[PDB]
Amino acid sequence: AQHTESFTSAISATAWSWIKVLVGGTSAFIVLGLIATAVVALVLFFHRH
Amino acid sequence: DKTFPIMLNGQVNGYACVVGGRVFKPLHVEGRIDNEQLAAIKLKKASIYDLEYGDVPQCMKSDTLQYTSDKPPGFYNWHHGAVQYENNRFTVPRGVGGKGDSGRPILDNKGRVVAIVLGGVNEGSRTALSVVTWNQKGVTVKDTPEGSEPW
Repeated sequence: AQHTESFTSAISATAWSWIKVLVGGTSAFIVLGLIATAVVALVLFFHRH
Repeated sequence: DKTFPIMLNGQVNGYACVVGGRVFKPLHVEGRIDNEQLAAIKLKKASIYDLEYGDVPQCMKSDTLQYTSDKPPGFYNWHHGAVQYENNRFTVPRGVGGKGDSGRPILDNKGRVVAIVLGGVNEGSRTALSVVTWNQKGVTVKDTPEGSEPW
């Protein structure tokens, strides 16, 4: 081979799209859970005050 | 009877009451309710308020206490006598109540439950009570004076 292969040489645009969706979707879903937990804590605080 | 003692080894650890159609008891009270109709009920753990609750059986639906959120400053009644409520604080004279008295309800001049006692703080001649009450909008809240000891 006249060239040099790299770790990401074979990752296609569609492969990156799926990786971004899986990483982004799971990350976004986690953040939604954390935000909802923090928001409800404030809702309960206002209930006492 | 609408209040039922909770006993673990034959000693009274706390009391349970039926308010609004639900059975209430504190989380820290161990033992079984003397009424088998209530003791057999699976209770949900509301750790937010240190209270266990369940649905009143149809056979026990008549033994339900009315509650209200209208709790103006004044004196209220409970199993140990009068209770004074002022400045958003529930207070009883020192020596009135103690360990084992958690879960008792506090009633107004119309017999409506306004609070459930969880514990209290001895403040000189008076003891402040930790109670579960409903705010001016009727939302359940937990009032806990600093250093309150569960009863």
